[PDB]
Amino acid sequence: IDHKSKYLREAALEANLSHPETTPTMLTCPIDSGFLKDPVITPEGFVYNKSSILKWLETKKEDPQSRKPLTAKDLQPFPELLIIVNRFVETQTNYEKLKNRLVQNARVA
Repeated sequence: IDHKSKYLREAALEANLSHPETTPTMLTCPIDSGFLKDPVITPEGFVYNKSSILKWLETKKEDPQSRKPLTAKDLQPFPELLIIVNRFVETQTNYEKLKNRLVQNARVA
């Protein structure tokens, strides 16, 4: 199963269905709830930040979500996802600037 392609198309759809201010789950880190900075993908198709999943593997050598056997070698770099992440974050910031300007202008108009 091409987990990279499946994750990309699913995360992209969720991003487009999500309001610019909303934070898409598939663009976040499962165990720390923050935006993905350096995403890696597992053979199961799960995606974490590199530093976060590695810190987890120090204590327990299993996936945090499925509790199935997992090692650092199973972690494949997923830089392509950063394209989707970066575009949403930049769009979110630009929309928050627009929204604030429109609201403020309407207060005094």
